Amino acid sequence: DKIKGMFNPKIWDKTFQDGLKKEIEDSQPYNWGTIHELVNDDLLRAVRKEIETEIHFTKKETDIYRVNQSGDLANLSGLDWDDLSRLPNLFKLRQILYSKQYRDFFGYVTKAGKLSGSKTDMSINTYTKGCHLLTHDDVIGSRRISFILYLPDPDRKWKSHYGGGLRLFPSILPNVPHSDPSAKLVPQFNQIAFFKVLPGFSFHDVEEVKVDKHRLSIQGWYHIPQVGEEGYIPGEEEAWVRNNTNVLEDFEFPKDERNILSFHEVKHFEKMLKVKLSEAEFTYLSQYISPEHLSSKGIEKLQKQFVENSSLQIESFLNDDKSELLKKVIKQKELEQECPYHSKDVKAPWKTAIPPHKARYLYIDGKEYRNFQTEADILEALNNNDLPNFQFTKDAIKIISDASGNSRENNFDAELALIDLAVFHKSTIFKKYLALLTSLCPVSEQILIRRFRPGMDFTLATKCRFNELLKSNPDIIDAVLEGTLCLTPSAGWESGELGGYELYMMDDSVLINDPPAWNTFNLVLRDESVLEFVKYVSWSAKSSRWDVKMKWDVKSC
Amino acid sequence: DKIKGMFNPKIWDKTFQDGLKKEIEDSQPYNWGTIHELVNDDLLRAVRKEIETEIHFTKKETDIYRVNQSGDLANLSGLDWDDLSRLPNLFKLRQILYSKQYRDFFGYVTKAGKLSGSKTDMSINTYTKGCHLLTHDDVIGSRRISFILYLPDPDRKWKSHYGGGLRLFPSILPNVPHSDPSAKLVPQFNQIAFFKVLPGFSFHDVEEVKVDKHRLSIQGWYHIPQVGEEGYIPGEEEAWVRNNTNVLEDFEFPKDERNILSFHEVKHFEKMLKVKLSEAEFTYLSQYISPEHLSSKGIEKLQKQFVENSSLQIESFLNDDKSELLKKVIKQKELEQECPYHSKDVKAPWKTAIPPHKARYLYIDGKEYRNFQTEADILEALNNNDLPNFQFTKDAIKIISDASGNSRENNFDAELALIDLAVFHKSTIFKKYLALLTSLCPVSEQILIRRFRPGMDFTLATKCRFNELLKSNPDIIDAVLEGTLCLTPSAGWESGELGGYELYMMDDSVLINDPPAWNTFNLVLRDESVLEFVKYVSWSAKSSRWDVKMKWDVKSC
Ligand SMILES: [Fe+3]
Ligand SMILES: [Fe+3]
Repeated sequence: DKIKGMFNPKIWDKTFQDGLKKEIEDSQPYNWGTIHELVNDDLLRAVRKEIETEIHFTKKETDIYRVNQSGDLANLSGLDWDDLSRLPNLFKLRQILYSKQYRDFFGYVTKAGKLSGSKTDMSINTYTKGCHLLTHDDVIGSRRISFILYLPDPDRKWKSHYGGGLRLFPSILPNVPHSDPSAKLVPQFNQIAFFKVLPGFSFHDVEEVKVDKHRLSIQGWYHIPQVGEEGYIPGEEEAWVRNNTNVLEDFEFPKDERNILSFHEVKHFEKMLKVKLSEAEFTYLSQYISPEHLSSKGIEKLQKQFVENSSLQIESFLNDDKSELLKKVIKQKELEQECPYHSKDVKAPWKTAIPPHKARYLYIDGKEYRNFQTEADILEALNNNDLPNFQFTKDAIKIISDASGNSRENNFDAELALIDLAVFHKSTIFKKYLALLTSLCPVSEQILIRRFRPGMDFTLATKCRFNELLKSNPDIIDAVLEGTLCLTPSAGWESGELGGYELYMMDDSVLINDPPAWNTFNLVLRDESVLEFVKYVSWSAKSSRWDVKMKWDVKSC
Repeated sequence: DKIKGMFNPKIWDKTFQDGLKKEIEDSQPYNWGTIHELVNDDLLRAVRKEIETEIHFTKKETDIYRVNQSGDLANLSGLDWDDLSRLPNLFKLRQILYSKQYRDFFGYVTKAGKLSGSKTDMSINTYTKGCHLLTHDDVIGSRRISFILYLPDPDRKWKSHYGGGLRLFPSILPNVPHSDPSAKLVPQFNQIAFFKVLPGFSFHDVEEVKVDKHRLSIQGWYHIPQVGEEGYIPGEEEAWVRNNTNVLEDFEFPKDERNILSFHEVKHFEKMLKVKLSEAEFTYLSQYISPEHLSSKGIEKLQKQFVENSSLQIESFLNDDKSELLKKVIKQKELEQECPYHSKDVKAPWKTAIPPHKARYLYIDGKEYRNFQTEADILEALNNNDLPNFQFTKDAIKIISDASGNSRENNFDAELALIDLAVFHKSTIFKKYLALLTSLCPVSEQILIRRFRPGMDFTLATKCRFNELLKSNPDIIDAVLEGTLCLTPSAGWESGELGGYELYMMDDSVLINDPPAWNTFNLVLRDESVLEFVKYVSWSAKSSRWDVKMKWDVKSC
């Protein structure tokens, strides 16, 4: 048998098979399996040599991943699944993996039933330093089993600290994964990991490769049987596909929600734009803002940049005094304090953005403390909505910090200064200044303080959300005005490609691509078709990306 | 001289006159004066006898006052200023007070200039137990000097504890009086008090008569000179009147402002009314509400009462458990704790409603602590608007109460239980129940806890305020839905006429007239033309009026 002999003889053993089936039944957080030394060692070694010689990999980055890919449409990589002339051992490998013998074994052990022999579906990738793939579930088309076979250097151990682990996520409830994974596989040469695609449950990611090493892998799927094949059921594939395509936005936090401003605030903006800030007001603004941006010609420049670009990208936004305070407290927190790296360890005043197939980061919203570990925790928040109060948040912090005891390890100097900044941007006078720059009258606000931790945190490309309560107001612009004050004290972002960049783009469609920097302020007027995200922050980053995020509904006045 | 001899000879003395003028210059909070034993003692005694015999007084109550009046249009009281046939001594009194001799003296001493001799303007009133007149400034028409001459029993001293004192208010800024008066006059027989009418400043009230005594007084005004009189200037009166008829609503607190609800909340209301509450939801509601109002026929009755009356007046609203908790903590606070009786003594979590010519009461709004003693205090609040957070307010209370030390004199058991109630009414599920009862979908909320102190607190007849931000939404009803949960544990309200009643009326125009009671819930859908106030609470009340005030914008769904 020229097929069975290309695999480890153990997999053909009935006792081993039942042993594997049981392992998979008993696995967590959802059913998955692994086999060590799957394939004939010579075969896989020759496949790896073929790949190194014949295939050229191109790095590709999106919001969701960074991967060295080989699946370019025109087959410039050297990989063509219709013509493996230069890769005969790879041909052999595909053949054995989709053989009847292997499919019967694999379908039995995973309890997946029958599998297509003809619908071969494989891709070849390498992960180098900084490469990663963010949380997803693999539920696409006729995919029934997901697999990865790993081909790192066959003569060295691939270690935990190298990263690139495969990580699996428990679920708070269907289609809502918990933020933190509960299992991680560190995979060696000739190891395969796999699982039955479970819509709503099979959430996994690839942990960033943290080290200067190349990790080659062959990824693939087994599909529902096609016409003419064993186990083929007419209608099954279509039934499956449509049944895998609302209520879920309830489980997202923080909410993309703005609170309306008081009458006092709005009439101050209206009055001004029916152009003039008093000297007392400039004095209040100069507490925080750089004099460059408060001068008459400075303001005039900003105003005209906004008319032209419908955006501002301001450098050295905050004055020297406040810039120095903030840099000192943020730097001190980064270098001398420990940072929570699991959502259960996050304490007041911080919250974890959830769910992880949409985003992950730490934020201060000014709301009552919230730590979402169960459906119950979430349902409770939804029954008892509260609104931000920064001064109370500030108060609470002082209680905790003062007993405790205000040491270099546990102080809240960063948080306190950041909240004072948030308070300044919450002030009536600041919003008057905003209206001055933009000729737009703010009618609502949401202010968030954000930390994007190295090796954890990210958002994905999304649109703004309007409130349908304000949709019928004809004065209200069909746009959300969005501010980002970046306070990232570390370097190497652009050169090391460390991620953490703020990206705005149209449905070159790129409006802004800004690596994190110190004391910049971006202002973007977003219509419905503008996408924004901040790229996943690499483990190699020397600090978190810290910023203050601001969102306003506006009318023209 | 038959006029000069009807007054105390001292007033004709130059030295006395300059002495009085100086007193008035040096008085506070604005210039005012008093003269003891003004009139010939026999004259005033005979005037008082005439009044008792000839004039019949009718009690009259509005939002602003309760006074025994004699100025009925048809002159049924016996008082007719055009025919004082039966009151010749009163005729004499009016004559002397508006004589040239007296006017010259009075105009000199008050620095008011010339005064009309012919435009006599006097009214006669008695204040009995519970009578009072709330804060006002007297700036009406051609009024130049305001005066009161007091005719209590000439042979007994009128004491402080009797009440009926004349009280004068300092100003936080023009037309914004401070909540608490800074001077009080206890007036005797034949005493006159007076002041130049000062638009924006001359704020005064009449302290409630706290005792079972009758206090007769003659009130009057000196007006700008009319045609043909000394000091007459053509155009002056009209210039004055028009120049005494916006920015001021900034100095009112609390704001008539509602915050918009989250998307999660609104879609729950929409979904339900596109009729059905789950058993888990009824279980949550039964934590607080009486089972009478949660049953299917109970609900059905409420629903139909609301369709008919556009209001509900529910008795025994809260269940026995919560009713008993609340009664115990409120009663305990009333009988064993001291209550702040000046706005400077009010502590967290309480705020004082201001300004006092619009309202006075204590409230819990869930916002950061605020105590308005200066313009600065107010300006600061307006530059830094915050939103309610009840849980943080609750947290802060525990800090203060626990050190401190949780005694019978200083505990916050009332406040804590009341806030828990406020939290329940802030819950998504309660608002679902509200929508069930009303077939209206709440889109915003404001919740306040109120205490109306005996002898201090009141509101005046006002309309609801819509937000013009939501005016263009066609789904949004042109009405404010308003709830009042009354938790007043004391009796005697209706029989003692102790005020504190909730009054709703059309521009019989009376919709609701409800004396305070225990555990009632009123619901009123107010259009623009519905007026509401709660009547000033008498010193004789055995407790404050305690309630929870709720306001929602609604759409029809
Ligand atoms: Fe995957
Ligand atoms: Fe008066």
